[PDB]
Amino acid sequence: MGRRPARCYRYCKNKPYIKSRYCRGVPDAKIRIFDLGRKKASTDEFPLCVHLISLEKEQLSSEAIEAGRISCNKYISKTGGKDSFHMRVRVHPWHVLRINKMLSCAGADRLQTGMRGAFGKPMGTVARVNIGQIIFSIRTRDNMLANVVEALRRSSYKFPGRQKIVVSKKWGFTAYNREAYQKLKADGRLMNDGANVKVITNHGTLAQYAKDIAAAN
Amino acid sequence: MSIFTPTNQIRLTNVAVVRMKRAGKRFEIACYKNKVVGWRSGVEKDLDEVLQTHSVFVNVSKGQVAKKEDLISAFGTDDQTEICKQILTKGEVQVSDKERHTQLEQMFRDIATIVADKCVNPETKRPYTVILIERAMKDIHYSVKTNKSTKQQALEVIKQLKEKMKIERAHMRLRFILPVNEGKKLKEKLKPLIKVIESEDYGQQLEIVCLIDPGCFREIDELIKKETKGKGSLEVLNLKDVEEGDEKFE
RNA sequence: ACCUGCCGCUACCAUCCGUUGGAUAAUGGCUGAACGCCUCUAAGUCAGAAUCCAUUCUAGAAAC
RNA sequence: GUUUCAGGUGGGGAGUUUGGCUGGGGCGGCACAUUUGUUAAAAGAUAACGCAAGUGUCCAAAGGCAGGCUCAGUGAGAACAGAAAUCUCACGUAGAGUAAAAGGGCAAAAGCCUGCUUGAUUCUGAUUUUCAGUACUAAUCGGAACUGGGAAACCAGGGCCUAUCGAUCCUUUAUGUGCUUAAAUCUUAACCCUAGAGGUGUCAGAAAAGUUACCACAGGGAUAACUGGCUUGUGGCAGCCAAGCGCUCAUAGCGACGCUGCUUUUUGAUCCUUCGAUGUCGGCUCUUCUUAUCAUUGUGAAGCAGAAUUCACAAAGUGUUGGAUUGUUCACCCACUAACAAGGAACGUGAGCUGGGUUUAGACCGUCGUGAGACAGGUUAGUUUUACCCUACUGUUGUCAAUUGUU
RNA sequence: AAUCCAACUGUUUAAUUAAAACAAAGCAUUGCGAUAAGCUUAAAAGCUUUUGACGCAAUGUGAUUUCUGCCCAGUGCUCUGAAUGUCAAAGUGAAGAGAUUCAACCUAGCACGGGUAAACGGCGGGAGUAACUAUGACUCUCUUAAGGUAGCCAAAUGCCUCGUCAUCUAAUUAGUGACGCGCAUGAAUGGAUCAAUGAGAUUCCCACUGUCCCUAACUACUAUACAGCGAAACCACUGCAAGGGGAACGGGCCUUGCAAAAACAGCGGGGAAAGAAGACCCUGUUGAGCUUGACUCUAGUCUGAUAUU
RNA sequence: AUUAGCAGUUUCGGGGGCGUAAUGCUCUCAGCUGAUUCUCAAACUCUGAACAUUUUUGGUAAGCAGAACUGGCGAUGUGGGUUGAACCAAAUAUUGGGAUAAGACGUCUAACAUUCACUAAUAGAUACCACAAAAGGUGUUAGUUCAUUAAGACAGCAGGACGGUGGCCAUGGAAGUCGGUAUCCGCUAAGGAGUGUGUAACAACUCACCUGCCAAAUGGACUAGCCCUGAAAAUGGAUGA
Repeated sequence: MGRRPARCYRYCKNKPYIKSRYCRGVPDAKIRIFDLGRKKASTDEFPLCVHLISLEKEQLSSEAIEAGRISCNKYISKTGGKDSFHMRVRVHPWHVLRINKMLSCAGADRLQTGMRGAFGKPMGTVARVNIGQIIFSIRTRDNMLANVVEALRRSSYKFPGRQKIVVSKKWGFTAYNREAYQKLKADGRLMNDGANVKVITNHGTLAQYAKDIAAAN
Repeated sequence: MSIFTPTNQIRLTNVAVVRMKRAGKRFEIACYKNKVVGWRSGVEKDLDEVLQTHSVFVNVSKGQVAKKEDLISAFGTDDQTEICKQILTKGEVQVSDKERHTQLEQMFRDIATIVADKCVNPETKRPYTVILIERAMKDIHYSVKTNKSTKQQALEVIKQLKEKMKIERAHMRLRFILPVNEGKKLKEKLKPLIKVIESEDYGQQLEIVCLIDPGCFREIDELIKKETKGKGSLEVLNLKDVEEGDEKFE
């Protein structure tokens, strides 16, 4: 951060303070943009998924997150075409850090505005995670994987703590593996909504797929 | 100790005071010498980044905090946000050395940039020589004060340039509109006073007499020709001082 | 009091005197594997600082 | 004039005050009485100058009760009329409204609308909330009188609920064919008995301004200033990653955005030790010490042809200056130089120094203050005491009595 | 070589301050014509008065020189002032059996209205505006009346500040000249200058070069012994150090380094050395001295009435 | 609270070729609405938990300040943690023998044997507790993955590593290789319009690619154990020695 070195905002403690109807001086987060690459690209056209995940519960800064994203931004021509690229982070710095400032910076002793009423003005906006919660995600085609992991590698340095990279067996941003996510197309009971999927509704819906047929189109 | 007590005085002075004299009462803010300056000429950072203390005193040195009531009385506001901002914008700052230097430089530039109109050209032109004006400013030993305005300083410097010596300069083109037969008379009168060119003689029409008059004593000059003439008339001007004509020794 | 002024004490305000062996560091190698090659290295070892320790020098142990 | 009394004047004097909390104290704010929500770790209970807000009021209705009705919002229509007026019908388990803060509660209502009323009336008993099971604030339940509402059940101790307040005395007001005035029983007048209002906001209740650098006392390390202790935001110093700079070229030399560190040579946070006194700052003096090596030596790099630099290592063995200015470190120029590198050591060193500052009494100026007086505002003058003790150290005697022959 | 200050001559803190402080003549104001002024005393009675305005009593300034700009809004001080308000006690009336109660009339003072600034003091903030060319002359407005005039200045007065420019220097946070929208200068709170003077504050140059470069020499208390001469000193215990942990810098504790009687003369590194139940600081429902439009009071005073009268 | 595209649209917002601007076609924007997804809220919830430790508030943090439960120095030391107000063992009348506790068992210092692995480091060695990180390492140990291999490998060395062709560009020139693009085929076991070095540029060499020989294992990528790097501060120096 700017007023601090992120050593006092390394570890999760105190209950969550946020950008609220109680706080208000709360600054704007360092990124409000969380995707990178073809967001038009389909659920189906990209079937490759890697995650970034912490191993320790730690408060990643918004600035840090931004930095991480702009590794994977630049590792894209090196990768090969932004077309074959998605990203989403999946950790938004909702929570805000307090700073009681030390009024003395070149001299002058308080004991009057010392540690009395010494409650932080909110400066710092930050995200909490645990021992496996995701902190970057990349959907892509099965071409780039040694590229994306290297981008992640860069990202790993831009983040506090021991991270980890796991390749999901899913098609990227989906709760189905591949063994499943051909049977949906193959049997033809899938239903598409752009970047997402839906699936037809039998054990999904029943009271509204009782005397219904429009639910098999 | 004994009798020998480490006092070392009240609390360290080490920041810009911003003294605002509102409701006859002094309110002040812990900032920095440069930061305040930056704020007040464009660089709007954060309100508590430019302020090392986001609160208001009455005496920054002695470590005294004002009464909310006083603030209310003076400013008609309680929240320190607004009050602080006000203080920042319209209270007496303490500049650094660097800032002071910058200010000085600015002043210097604007007593050669304002004097670029009445510039010091060599034997022939070579019409601008603004660098040479700047150079000349301290060769005479001049107090380039940042208290006074630029225009005033310009006026001062030209008088000295006379006793440099290289003569005072301030010439433009006054195109005097002169009706009836007294115009001719006026023309005759003012020919030894200043230069006369682009003339015409008319009894049934206006006379466009173009003169080369003093520019830094121009209004006064304008006033004393009409009176001489007798009748009321119009005498147009340029802007203040221009370098269209000769500025070598003139 | 002043000018000289001895012995004496003293002033880079004068003069004379303040060394040389092994051991290493970094580092440069040598042979040389682990790892058919290759590598200052793992075994092994060459050179090598104002360094290290001795030599020289002061004191001289309830030490001989 | 003099008594004798009265009205004003009256810091000329007299006596006395001048809250409390408090990450020293004052400046500050109120966390000093009370409410809601969270702090509060699934009954209660449970703190800070913890966070977000409120309270000293407002209401003949914004109370009581009965009856009727349904709101916010949206849709589709409809002279003027469109984004808005008003008129329909649709949907609308509330997204409205309900004195206000916030949370709750609430639809044949707790809302809106009407109607009638004044249970916002009195006597008495119990409880709760806080709690000492004391007071008060508040609130609850049950009765007796007397009323109100509505057919009637029912509901009606003020506001849907949780806040919207206050002892004794002294007064003042109501209450009663009231009591008592103790040497003529009467008349008042007074006091009482009963219940209210006057208000204390420090809110279970200190009539109440300043200052002392002319000060004093009992105390306090519970409580500041120098020291050390934790800490390391801040200060310095170090990395890690590598987008970019660098003609070319990420890492020769740098290195954005970002992350991890050390450090106790900045200052703050702190108040553990010292107020029955560690002599406060600086400079002279002097040792010793650490390396984060400025020079030196031996080396490795380079964008290293040479000279000249730049970067790295080993390495603290030896060197690391003369001035001008300032109380001064810090600072800021000149001057030489191999280099003029960083620091420590009770911010090394006051029974080693001067005292230049800072810190008393005298004064001056400014500003502030009705003034006494204040001022990390300046200015000027302002006693640096004691070692003869223990040790440590310098040098010196003496001993070496089992360093063995009287030596 | 010149600056700051104070004119001088003089005086002061009975043991840190001799100063720029004080004083001082010179300048100015107020009070006052005796039963006066000012003051002393419970009382009686007094002093200045061995007095009478060319004076006494009370202030301020502070020699000379040259000046003292504006403001009576505030505070004080005064007044043969309008008032016809408030207004005590007494006295008057009314009412009530009385106690008692309620009306007028109403003193000073306050309120009010004028005077006063060499009495305290004050002497702006915003618009334009001498081509805003502008230092702000000038206009307009607002409060609290006036709105810093002449002078003067980073001054002993200026925070920012080592202000800017200039000189003086090899180099100058020092001095001095200039500038001066002056944090927060300024006209008897006295402003400006300056001869003479000053154990006065600052600087610069010549100034006899042991303050220093860098010390040495020599001459005088120490040391020794004699006497009176380990008085006084001393006092938890004592006194070897490295880290550790410890109420968080141990002489004692832990574990390490080590050490061998008795002594001498120097040293100031330690003994958180010694000298004071700390004054700095904060607490006490602890005090004092002084202040003031605190709370309460009081002599003195000004007025009213009874009585003497 | 808040991200993402997707769908139906919009003469009801706007601009392009067509069309009346178009909201119609073909593109993007704006707004609405419908289906999904991201992340989530001390002062929210449809739902729901039996001075020391654990919870927790403020604080950058502190041997800071402040709460909860319980436990501890008060008439509470002893044994242990080198030493110690809080940790353990565990409670203190005066004794003896026994057997344990915590903790140790080279020597200090009462207390030993065995057995297997690991480390080779001025290392490392009794929670609290007197420090260590991110990131590095062809140190050694363990382990997991997939791949290469008898069509004979790895590593090595030996041989070959051609033509259309100077492809097109830029370009006297840059022919695989200043630099750029397309990057295709013939013949072969075998050869990219080419990895570098180099050449003004070609070449030459080297690589990819293929065979000879030797003769059986090999290659990557992570994972975590110890060791190392990071890892500097002040009198000499502390796993207690």
